[PDB]
Amino acid sequence: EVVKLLLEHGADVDAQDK
Amino acid sequence: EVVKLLLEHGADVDAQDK
Amino acid sequence: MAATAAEAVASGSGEPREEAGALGPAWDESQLRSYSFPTRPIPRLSQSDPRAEELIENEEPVVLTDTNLVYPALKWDLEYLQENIGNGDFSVYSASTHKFLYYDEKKMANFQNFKPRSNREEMKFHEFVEKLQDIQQRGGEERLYLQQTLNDTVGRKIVMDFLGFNWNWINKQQGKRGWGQLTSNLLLIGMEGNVTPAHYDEQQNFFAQIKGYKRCILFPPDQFECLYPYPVHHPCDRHSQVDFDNPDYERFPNFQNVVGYETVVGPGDVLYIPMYWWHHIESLLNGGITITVNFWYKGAPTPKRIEYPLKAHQKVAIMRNIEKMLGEALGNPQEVGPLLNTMIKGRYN
Amino acid sequence: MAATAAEAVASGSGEPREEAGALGPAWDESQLRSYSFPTRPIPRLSQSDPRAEELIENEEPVVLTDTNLVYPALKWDLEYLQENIGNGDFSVYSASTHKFLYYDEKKMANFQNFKPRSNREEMKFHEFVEKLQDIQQRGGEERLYLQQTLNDTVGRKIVMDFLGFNWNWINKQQGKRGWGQLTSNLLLIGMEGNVTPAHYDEQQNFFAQIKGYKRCILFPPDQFECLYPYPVHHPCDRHSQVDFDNPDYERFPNFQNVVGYETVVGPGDVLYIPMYWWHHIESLLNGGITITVNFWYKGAPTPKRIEYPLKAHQKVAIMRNIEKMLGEALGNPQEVGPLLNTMIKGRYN
Ligand SMILES: O=C(O)CNC(=O)C(=O)O
Ligand SMILES: O=C(O)CNC(=O)C(=O)O
Ligand SMILES: [Zn+2]
Ligand SMILES: [Zn+2]
Repeated sequence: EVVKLLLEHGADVDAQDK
Repeated sequence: EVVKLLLEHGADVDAQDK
Repeated sequence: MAATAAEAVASGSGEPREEAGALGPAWDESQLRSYSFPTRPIPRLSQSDPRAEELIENEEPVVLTDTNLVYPALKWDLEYLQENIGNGDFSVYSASTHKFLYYDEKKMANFQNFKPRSNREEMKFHEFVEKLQDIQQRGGEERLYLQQTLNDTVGRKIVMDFLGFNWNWINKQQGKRGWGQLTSNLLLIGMEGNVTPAHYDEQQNFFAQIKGYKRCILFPPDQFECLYPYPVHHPCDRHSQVDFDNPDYERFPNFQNVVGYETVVGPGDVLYIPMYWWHHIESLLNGGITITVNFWYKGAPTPKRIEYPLKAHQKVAIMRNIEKMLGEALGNPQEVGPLLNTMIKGRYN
Repeated sequence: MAATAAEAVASGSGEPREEAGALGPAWDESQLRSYSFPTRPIPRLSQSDPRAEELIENEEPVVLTDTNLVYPALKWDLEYLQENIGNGDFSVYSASTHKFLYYDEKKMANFQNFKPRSNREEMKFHEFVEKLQDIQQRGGEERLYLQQTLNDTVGRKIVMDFLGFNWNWINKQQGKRGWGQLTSNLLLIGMEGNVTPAHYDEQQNFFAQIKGYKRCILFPPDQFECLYPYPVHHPCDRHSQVDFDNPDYERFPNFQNVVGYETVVGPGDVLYIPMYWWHHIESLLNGGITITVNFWYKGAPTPKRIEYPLKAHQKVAIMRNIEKMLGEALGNPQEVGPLLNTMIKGRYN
């Protein structure tokens, strides 16, 4: 599951300490 | 344990199908 | 000629729309900033148009003209909002330049030589309007951009307006596309000429225009190579390093190959900005103040079975993760670059 | 001058040793190939010398002169081995050049444009000696290098010799250093002039010289930058791309900064080749045939708590893993390079 580990994403957007 | 995953090593040497 | 046909398709946001009741051209070409790259129109469609559904499904930008998404918010101006938006704090960015480059304040510890070109000040809404009125009559050069997630503290009338949003339509979009939760609604109130430089977000976005006009220039995830984002550990993570006003072709050679998709959104328009799509957003020159509310949704989860070849956005996800893992494993984000270089030089390049 | 003092310390394998009973110089300078880089002597020590213990502990090369490791094997020659080594198959490499570059046959599927400069043929030991005798009197140019893991099929006298090895000393080294199991003993029988080009192995090695003389040129793990190994998915993974006889400074600029540690080992010498250390091994010109038996041990496990800053070999481990993970995630090893380049260009370089 290295492939799955590399494909995972965050939820980062342009909004401070969110 | 991503650090540990990246630091792990194989046992590859110059010997065919070993 | 394919070259002449190419220059025909590179028509930008195209012929400016006519407002109802013969109220003249909505905007004109002289209000648009000039850039070095060609652009193609983003489709401007009815929500009931099957093509629009197809574009959202395929994660391609589309402007929907008749969603009624923020219909009750179309009456919003500075006076109405100051009266109703509450006594909460609002993040107001201030800059001397027209460009408002976002910076992660949590990442500034890794990069001490980084000096922000804009400042964040927390203030009340009447203070923002006062500071706005102050600059306007003084003839100042200072620019402001209010950027605040809408929260608990909004008054009863804003809550009522919020309830009147088209939740039916958007809940169905969220449902059909398999997206996660709505994470926030960002209120954006900018001055004429304000620019948000090219960047991508890691969430799906329905970008609902309320007041004034914004020119939105988008680039597909496969143009990562042309856009040169900052290192992941940099405060400007996800933003292009290229200065669009003066592009450094020596440092950024493939910016010469960049091709955008553009549109101008006005009141009532909704632009779907797909997750991982680069977007450059500018409030038209001499167009007055602009108001936008976005709807940010977490993307659909990683599919059970992986298909090959990989999509552009998956390779972006991958590169981001490699940068993060290296930062953690090396114990120092500054070491990521030297290791990456050592890895490729005379080996992969 | 530090420059003059530097040229003094760059003394290579140094003054050639005198063999007992005034039997003349063991070897001379004209038997050594000429290269473009400076070298420092590897310490040549008694096994009971505390410095030697300190060097092995710190994973630095040392030549031990009196281990008696393969004492019973010192009587080995072609005749004795042909008589006693059994009816098993032996891997014999054949080349037209002096360089015997190892290639992983399992990885050749990824790299179809790769054509090996040497060939592996499985034969009996008497066939190797016959093929060796054949070339010698015919005045041929063909070179052979027998390279075979010693197995079950060896005869009773080789087994008896094996039992007489200094297992006490080496078992204690294995124990003290926290290494894993002995994985193999590689028998190496080469012709005069044969060269094994620079590479590193992922195991600890006690390199026991039996017949003839080998010049061993070693480079520390922190010289990865100067040595440019093939991509991990290449058949020549772990080997330097630099041709030591004609170095391409355009492609490999930091090879101009490379500094080796060298020694000449003869019968009875044991060279500790630490895991991840680059080594270039050459059988001296006009020195006759050479015989070596190595002892390959799996390295000690990753420590419970990680210490910073990282050691050079840990960063090598890391880079290898990044290359492997990318190969797997992209579903295609050929895609690793393009992704890595995209990741650094105008971002980290
Ligand atoms: O509207 C702007 O100036 C910037 N907005 C965004 O980047 C967004 O909604 O994702
Ligand atoms: O002796 C040689 O020619 C090559 N030997 C090795 O690379 C080794 O023992 O690790
Ligand atoms: Zn955005
Ligand atoms: Zn080796």
